Amino acid sequence: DCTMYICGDSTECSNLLLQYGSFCTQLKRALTGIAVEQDKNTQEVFAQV
Amino acid sequence: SETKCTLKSFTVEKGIYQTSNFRVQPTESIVRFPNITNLCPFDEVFNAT
Ligand SMILES: *[C@@H]1O[C@H](CO)[C@@H](O[C@@H]2O[C@H](CO)[C@@H](O)[C@H](O)[C@H]2NC(C)=O)[C@H](O)[C@H]1NC(C)=O
Repeated sequence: DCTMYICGDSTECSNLLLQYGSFCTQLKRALTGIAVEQDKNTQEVFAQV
Repeated sequence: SETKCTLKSFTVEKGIYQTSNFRVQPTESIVRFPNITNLCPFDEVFNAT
């Protein structure tokens, strides 16, 4: 959770973090790509029957 | 509608689409402290004869 890792609970921080653009969107997109591939890795090795 | 605003599209194909995030919120301020003691005699200077 980008907002909870950086800021952490505080709410005055959230308005400041929005000023850096879409860095938190990039982190979620990048990690989702990994998360989807790791299940496909397993299906390709074992689900051959 | 939150999913459509996350994707920036009006058509959402099938699958899990990680929208927001969540997190219950605190609801107090319990500020415990050490039962004070040495509590000065400001009276010495404020109540001299
Ligand atoms: C200022 O000093 C006077 C006395 O110097 C205090 O009066 C005493 O108060 C106690 C509290 O119950 C009584 O038992 C005494 O009999 C009082 N003595 C006299 C001579 O009146 C007074 O309380 C002090 N006030 C502050 C704010 O410190």
